[PDB]
Amino acid sequence: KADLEALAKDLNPAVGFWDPLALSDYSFWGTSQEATIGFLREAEIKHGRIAMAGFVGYIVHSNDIRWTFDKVAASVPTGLPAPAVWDAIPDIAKWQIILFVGVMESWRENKVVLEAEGQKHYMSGGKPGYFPSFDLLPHPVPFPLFDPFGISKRATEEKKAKGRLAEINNGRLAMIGLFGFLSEATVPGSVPFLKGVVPAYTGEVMAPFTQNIFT
Amino acid sequence: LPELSKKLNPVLGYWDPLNLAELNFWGAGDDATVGFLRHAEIKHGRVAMAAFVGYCVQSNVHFPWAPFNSIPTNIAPAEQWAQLPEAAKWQIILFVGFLEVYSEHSFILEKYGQKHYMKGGKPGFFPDFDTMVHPVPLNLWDPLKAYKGASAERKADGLLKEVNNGRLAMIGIMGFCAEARVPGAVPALSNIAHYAGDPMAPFAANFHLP
Amino acid sequence: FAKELNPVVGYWDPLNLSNGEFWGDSNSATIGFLRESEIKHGRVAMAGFVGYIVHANDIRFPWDKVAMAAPKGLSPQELWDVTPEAAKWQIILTIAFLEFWRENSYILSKEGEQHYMRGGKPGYFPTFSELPHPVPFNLFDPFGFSKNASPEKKAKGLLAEVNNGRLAMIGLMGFLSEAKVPGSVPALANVGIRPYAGEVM
Ligand code: CLA
Ligand SMILES: CCCCCC(=O)OC\C(C=C=C1C(C)(C)C[C@H](OC(C)=O)C[C@@]1(C)O)=C/C=C/C(C)=C/C=C/C=C(C)/C=C/C=C(\C)C(=O)C[C@@]12O[C@]1(C)C[C@@H](O)CC2(C)C
Ligand SMILES: CC(=O)O[C@H]1CC(C)(C)C(=C=C/C(C)=C/C=C/C(C)=C/C=C/C=C(C)/C=C/C=C(\C)C(=O)C[C@@]23O[C@]2(C)C[C@@H](O)CC3(C)C)[C@](C)(O)C1
Ligand SMILES: CC(=O)O[C@H]1CC(C)(C)C(=C=C/C(C)=C/C=C/C(C)=C/C=C/C=C(C)/C=C/C=C(\C)C(=O)C[C@@]23O[C@]2(C)C[C@@H](O)CC3(C)C)[C@](C)(O)C1
Ligand code: KC2
Ligand code: KC2
Ligand code: KC2
Ligand code: KC2
Ligand SMILES: CC1=C(C#C/C(C)=C/C=C/C(C)=C/C=C/C=C(C)/C=C/C=C(C)/C=C/[C@@]23O[C@]2(C)C[C@@H](O)CC3(C)C)C(C)(C)C[C@H](O)C1
Repeated sequence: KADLEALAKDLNPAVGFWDPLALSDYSFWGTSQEATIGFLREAEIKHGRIAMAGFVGYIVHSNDIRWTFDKVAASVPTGLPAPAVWDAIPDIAKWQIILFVGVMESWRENKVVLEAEGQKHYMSGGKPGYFPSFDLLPHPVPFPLFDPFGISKRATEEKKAKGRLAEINNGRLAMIGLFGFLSEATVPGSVPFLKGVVPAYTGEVMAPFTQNIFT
Repeated sequence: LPELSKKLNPVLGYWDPLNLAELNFWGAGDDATVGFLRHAEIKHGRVAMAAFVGYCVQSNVHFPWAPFNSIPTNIAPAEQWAQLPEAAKWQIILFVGFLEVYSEHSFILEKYGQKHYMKGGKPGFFPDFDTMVHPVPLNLWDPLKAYKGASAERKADGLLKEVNNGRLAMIGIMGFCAEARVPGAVPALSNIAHYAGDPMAPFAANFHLP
Repeated sequence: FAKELNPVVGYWDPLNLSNGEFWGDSNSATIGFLRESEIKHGRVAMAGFVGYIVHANDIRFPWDKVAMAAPKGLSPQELWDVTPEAAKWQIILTIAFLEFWRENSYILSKEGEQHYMRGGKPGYFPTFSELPHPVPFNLFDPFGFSKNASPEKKAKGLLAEVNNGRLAMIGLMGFLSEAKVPGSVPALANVGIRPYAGEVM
């Protein structure tokens, strides 16, 4: 699996496998090397997906774009580019969002639902970022997360591989862009391009909830 | 040290007024007496050569960062140590304190084939650093991995030149440090520094020993 | 090698940089690195001298000149110091990308070789046929004029480039010094430092 990291040539030629901080071996929790790089791949893909979604949400929140009949539209209509309208949300709704993400990841990473689909854990010889379907405890639950309408039910393996490479690349670039936005919001630093005038969230971006919850 | 000081200097060479080469030094031996003295020969040289070159940069310019900056420059740098905060003085000594503790570890020294200096090892040999609990990019001696490809003739010439430039700089900095307080000590300089506080007292400006 | 160039002046290295081991490497790649550094310095100095000659007189581009013709026209350097931070930042980023493309040994191996640890003829900007862009033309000879040429003419041009690069390095250094201290020529304006300045710190 160490030589399976030759896919970085397909991600980008010229700059091939580039690991200065050589995390390629660096045994995590005493596990094997292939498990360590599987964790690295899954963490990279998850960070890229969340960064892309956060980028789009940043643009949305900066340009307002509220729901029509939502009664949680009591947040201020001006609003910081993003972190204040997250902060203006009541704490129970942030907790419900966080618990939703945790439930969905615990669903993604259960080995019962993974092996029933036919594909193992991402550190046990599985594709990182798979997210199996719903064989849930009694719950029909239409629409899984991935392609719920079925936009890619039929697809060649070359198209899927190219989409995976594009996903990783766009995820990296969206990590860079989203933290450029958050940097220009707090102690600007991205004076090149100025990012397009984002006010300034004086507070901490890493400070969820209005209350400290003593943790 | 052996009689190979003729290579370091003819005419003189193993001058040795105070004999010091057989005083048995904690009952360790005669070879261990030689090994301790040769290390303290060049460890004092390495500090003094860096401090005298260190002097000639401090008195003119300061690093523009923040904490050890904006204090006056037209004063004695021995006084500029006293203007440092207490946390800076502790961290400077303890950082050297790691380097002293790390370099004396005989199990680290036997990784590269050497031994502790007065058990038979080379007097001055800092370890190549690659055994720490967590890795670092840059080690201490030859950080860029530059001049370790030189032959033993350049190492032997350099080791003797390190000693001879060492002895010259230990006179250089201490005679200079004797000019700051008790003025007029060196009639060659006699146009620098002030302040009568003890340079051999790092925490005199902060607290008192009793 | 022996660097024919000026036949009366053979070698000339007080600093014995030629028989060196820069960053703990071999002598051949050291000579290659010095040759690449002097050629790049010559090229940059020639371009800077022409830019200073064109910016001493008000010869700004009359295409649109929304910000180019804005201020007035001052200290050749100040011209740079008056221009907004985005402009100089994009210029610096483009130069960084161009030199990153120059050193990329995959594209270089598709075209030539790198300056150190290879043959690598000193100064060779590769083509633009590998990045995802059908760019109109490459950096070296965009409008095709030297597509077919003699190798002897290329060697003579390389020697002329090195010699004129040294000459314009002296010329640009003299102009920059006379901007702050008049050495031997009249017709300077003022001193406008050297770094970016104007913002940040
Ligand atoms: C991934 C990061 C992220 C985070 C933390 C938030 C957080 C928040 N969003 Mg938000 N949003 C995001 C991404 C994100 N958004 C993206 C990518 C979009 C574009 C589709 C939006 C569009 C959006 C709107 C239109 C509104 C919010 C609102 C809010 C706030 C109230 C919670 C809510 O109702 O969310 C609802 C948000 C979602 C359900 C989107 C998340 C689902 C995924 C990540 C993206 C959509 C997938 C797919 C295209 C679904 C089709 C559309 C579907 C939403 C109907 C809260 C601060 C509301 C607000 O400002 O209240 C003050 C509000 O009116 N968001
Ligand atoms: C839009 C871009 C269009 C580009 C068009 C173009 O192609 O560009 C032309 C080009 C490229 C080219 C080639 C061709 C020749 C054209 C054709 C060749 O083909 C062959 C030969 O086969 C190929 C090639 C690549 O070689 C290169 C251009 C180079 C250029 C423009 C070079 C200016 C130097 C200035 C100097 C040296 C002056 C310094 C200044 C000096 C020396 C001084 O001031 C002296 C000074 O004493 C003074 C006066 C006062 C004193 O007090 C002190 C000092 C010391 C300061
Ligand atoms: C000085 C300098 O450098 O510039 C400055 C200023 C500047 C330019 C502002 C900067 C910035 C910000 C940047 C560049 C931010 C970039 C953000 C970025 C790139 C955000 C990606 C989102 C991707 C998404 C949402 C993917 C959706 C994917 C979807 C909706 C899919 O379903 C994919 C799909 O495949 C499936 C799964 C199946 C296929 O059958 C069908 C398709 C293909 C549809 C910098 C670079 O930070 C710094
Ligand atoms: C080929 C290869 O391997 O690389 C080579 C080259 C290279 C890289 C440099 C190497 C290295 C390492 C280093 C860092 C070498 C640098 C060493 C360093 C920094 C050495 C300082 C000495 C300071 C002295 C002697 C001070 C004398 C001081 C004197 C004489 C005085 O002050 C006395 C005096 O004040 C009085 C008392 C009164 C005054 O009125 C008059 C004067 C001023 C006379 C290698 C690895 O070793 C070998
Ligand atoms: C909001 C988060 C998010 C974003 C922004 C995002 C963007 C992109 C982009 C554009 C940048 C591309 C081009 C792309 C491509 C593919 N995605 Mg992503 N994707 C997100 C989430 C998921 C999830 C949850 C899954 C998934 C999948 C796939 C597969 C199928 C591969 C295969 O089945 O082999 C391909 C080709 C599934 C998976 O298997 O990933 C390995 C899976 O379930 N994606 N994806
Ligand atoms: C601030 C501190 C400092 C200064 C000012 C300084 C000045 C000079 C001068 C100039 C007069 C010379 C000529 C010189 C020469 C050599 N030095 Mg110094 N040196 C300093 C520190 C160290 C340390 C920490 C080490 C070291 C070594 C060597 C070796 C042998 C390397 C080899 O044989 O592998 C040679 C030849 C290493 C060692 O001796 O190990 C065997 C080692 O670890 N040096 N050194
Ligand atoms: C091994 C390294 C070392 C050497 C070789 C060395 C040599 C000399 C010499 C010979 C030239 C003298 C004359 C001398 C004198 C004083 N030293 Mg020493 N000293 C060393 C280490 C320390 C440390 C760690 C401290 C210290 C101090 C003092 C005080 C202040 C006492 C006071 O406050 O009453 C005085 C008078 C303390 C201080 O800085 O003030 C609190 C303190 O912490 N010293 N010291
Ligand atoms: C703005 C900067 C700049 C200036 C001011 C400048 C001026 C001159 C002059 C003076 C009038 C001459 C006489 C000259 C000569 C040659 N130049 Mg230069 N040149 C600059 C930059 C580049 C770059 C980027 C490349 C390049 C090239 C060549 C080649 C082809 C050799 C070959 O076929 O190998 C020859 C003969 C290519 C190269 O190979 O460099 C050696 C190439 O990529 N040049 N060049
Ligand atoms: C900033 C700015 C401008 C600009 C610019 C630019 C591009 C400026 C570029 C300047 C540039 C590129 C300057 C070269 C330096 C390299 C040097 C000096 C190397 C010398 C090397 C020397 C002197 C070595 C000499 C030796 O003699 C020694 C030591 C011993 C001898 O035996 C051997 C030799 C001969 C080797 C404008 C255009 C002016 C205005 C604009 O608006 C803003």
